[PDB]
Amino acid sequence: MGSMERASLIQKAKLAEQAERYEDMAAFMKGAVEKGEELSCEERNLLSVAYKNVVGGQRAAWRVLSSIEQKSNGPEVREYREKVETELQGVCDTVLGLLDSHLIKEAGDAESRVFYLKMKGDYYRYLAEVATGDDKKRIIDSARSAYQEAMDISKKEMPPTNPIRLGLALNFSVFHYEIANSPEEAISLAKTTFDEAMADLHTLSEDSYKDSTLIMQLLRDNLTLWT
Amino acid sequence: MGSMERASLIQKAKLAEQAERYEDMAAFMKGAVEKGEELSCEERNLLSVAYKNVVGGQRAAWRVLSSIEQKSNGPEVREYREKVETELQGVCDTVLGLLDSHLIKEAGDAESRVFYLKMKGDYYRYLAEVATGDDKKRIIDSARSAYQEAMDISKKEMPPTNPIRLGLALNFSVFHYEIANSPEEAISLAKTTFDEAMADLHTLSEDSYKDSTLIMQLLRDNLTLWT
Amino acid sequence: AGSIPGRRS
Amino acid sequence: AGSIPGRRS
Ligand SMILES: *Cc1ccc(C(=O)N2CCN(C(=O)N(C)C)CC2)cc1
Ligand SMILES: *Cc1ccc(C(=O)N2CCN(C(=O)N(C)C)CC2)cc1
Ligand SMILES: [Cl-]
Ligand SMILES: [Cl-]
Ligand SMILES: [Cl-]
Ligand SMILES: [Cl-]
Ligand SMILES: [Mg+2]
Ligand SMILES: [Mg+2]
Repeated sequence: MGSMERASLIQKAKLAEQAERYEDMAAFMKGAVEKGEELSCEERNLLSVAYKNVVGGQRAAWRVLSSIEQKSNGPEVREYREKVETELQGVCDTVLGLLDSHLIKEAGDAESRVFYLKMKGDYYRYLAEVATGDDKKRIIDSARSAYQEAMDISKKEMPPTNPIRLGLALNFSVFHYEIANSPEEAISLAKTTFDEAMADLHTLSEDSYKDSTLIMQLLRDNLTLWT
Repeated sequence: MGSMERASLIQKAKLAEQAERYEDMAAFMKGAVEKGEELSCEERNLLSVAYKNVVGGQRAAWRVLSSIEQKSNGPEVREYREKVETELQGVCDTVLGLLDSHLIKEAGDAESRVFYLKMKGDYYRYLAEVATGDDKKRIIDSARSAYQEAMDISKKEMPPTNPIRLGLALNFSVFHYEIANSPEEAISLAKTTFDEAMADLHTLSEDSYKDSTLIMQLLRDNLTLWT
Repeated sequence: AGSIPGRRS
Repeated sequence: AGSIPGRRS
């Protein structure tokens, strides 16, 4: 996207979101990142929404095919699951490459740095979902390490009701439950996150209260499923 | 897809449908067609479902962007609508190329020939939806001519309740209403199609009755919207 | 106006 | 288990 203006790439990313053209959206935001400037709060959201939708469709397809493959256990189901899996890993590697070159190293504010490290944890988590044994462990630790650094910063620098802090804790708890085989850690983190946000709600405006309580309900939904 | 077996392409098209990976599905069915053998009834359905989903997403995105462009009347909205529009026209041209090389000329049975000519009408209709003036008229006549030959065959060779005959009439009526500015022709065709199917339902098994009455309800829905 | 949905088969 | 839906913004 080297010949397109940064502002035009951002404008077209917003258009693609409205048209539910998420592959286009991700390509526009990739081009915007590669212009080399830091991203605004809104721009970080556009980057995240685009790739979350792209990889979300790939993950859903991978699970359908993996289930068919398991039930069957010719080469076609395995071959096609491998194709989808390779395309998913390519998208994850692309996002991780953007974070590493050079979004994270240039992110100095708590809001931007925690946001990018949460992303890094998420896309290693998606790699971990399809990994089998070999570097499954190293991928899992890469996800853990990214989430952990984001957690440490968010606890130092953000209020307990901050939506990025809350969503980070939500996803790290899903990591514990689904990836790390640590359901007790998952439940403990979700509970402590919810209770500390509850106690800080009195400080919020009506609009911030709605933002925070929305994500708190997601934590509650998981606790209800897990206990 | 030249190095993959025909049967493997068909198997993977079915897998892609289950995974809602319709771009993959269309590419697998394109490869199957290009093996050069005629398509079975089920295989024709797979071809049609795949490309209908692909172009359906493109049409939905084009309408979103065209509406934004109209409300605005920089270059970005027009440029991106033009991009989507070009990608849509490419998919339509691909399907039309498959029909012309060489599905239609080798289709001798009424069921296969009407099916392919209905497809040819549909994808010229999709081209007509985005065409502006220049060859809009020639594209419209190409759609009309394909639908008309399919209609002539279906009336001679198929019972009035045949689902392909019914769906052809439904889409040709949509052509009349939406493309050809002939709402009275659209209403007349839908009415006559519905009434002649109603009178032939007594001949059908319970399963065929469900197939036919489903499409008859679609004709009724349009008549309700149009009158 | 609805054409054949034809998105499932 | 639901992660952040994060599909809309
Ligand atoms: C990582 C991350 C944390 C928080 C948020 C966020 O503010 N929202 C995501 C969810 N959401 C929503 O409207 N529903 C689930 C209905 C918007 C608020 C994003 C990303
Ligand atoms: C061109 C064409 C005509 C008829 C058919 C057909 O048999 N069906 C399409 C619609 N359908 C359905 O289940 N719903 C609308 C719920 C399946 C039957 C296909 C294509
Ligand atoms: Cl494959
Ligand atoms: Cl900085
Ligand atoms: Cl563009
Ligand atoms: Cl033949
Ligand atoms: Mg510039
Ligand atoms: Mg062979």
